[PDB]
Amino acid sequence: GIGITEALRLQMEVQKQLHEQLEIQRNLQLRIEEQGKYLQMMFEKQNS
Amino acid sequence: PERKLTPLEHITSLDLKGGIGITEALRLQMEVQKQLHEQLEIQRNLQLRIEEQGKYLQMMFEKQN
Amino acid sequence: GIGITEALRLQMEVQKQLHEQLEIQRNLQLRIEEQGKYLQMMFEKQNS
Amino acid sequence: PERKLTPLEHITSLDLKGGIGITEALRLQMEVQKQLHEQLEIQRNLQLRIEEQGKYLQMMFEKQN
Ligand SMILES: [Mg+2]
Ligand SMILES: [Mg+2]
Repeated sequence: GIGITEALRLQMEVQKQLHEQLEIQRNLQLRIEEQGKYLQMMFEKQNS
Repeated sequence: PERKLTPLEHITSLDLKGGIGITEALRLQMEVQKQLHEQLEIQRNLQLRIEEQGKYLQMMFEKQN
Repeated sequence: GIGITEALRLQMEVQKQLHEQLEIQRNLQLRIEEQGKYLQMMFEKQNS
Repeated sequence: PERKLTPLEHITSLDLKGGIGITEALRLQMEVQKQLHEQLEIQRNLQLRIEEQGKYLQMMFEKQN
């Protein structure tokens, strides 16, 4: 079995990977939004 | 995958030559934006739940001491 | 403080929300890929 | 956000009238695909780490019994 020391180490790694996923999602969402901006601009070009 | 794509979300060359690829792409964008918001909701939940599990582990590390 | 019973309940909810995020990512990636397919088709139209 | 977008990832109306909006969108696609793969790597890691924390909690629930 695992001890309390490794359990607390796993807990710290979980929280840091969670925050890490959060930061990747922000950067991902920033890029998806710019894809959307491009798509909206293309759509309006074809209606001008 | 789990939910596979409907004809309204599948973009074919037939769609492009009809000029509806752009609007289907904008539909995909709407769905992706909502899913991203849902995943944002869940990690906030996960962060909160993990932190509560963390305080349980901490208080029992100090009952040794 | 929280008890062992709620700690184990939190653990189950964490794993189920994790799997839940995984399923949302698959569906998200499926849709991003189709956006990419559209973009690749548009790019090749402008080079034909 | 954290990493803001470079001019190579920012899509302006100036880019569209130069006909490079499509290639910048394809650049954004490449970056998004890599980030999605990274987030996939991390949840596998998170699932494995959470499960190991789970077996510690289970074995201590049964040391009561
Ligand atoms: Mg279609
Ligand atoms: Mg640019």
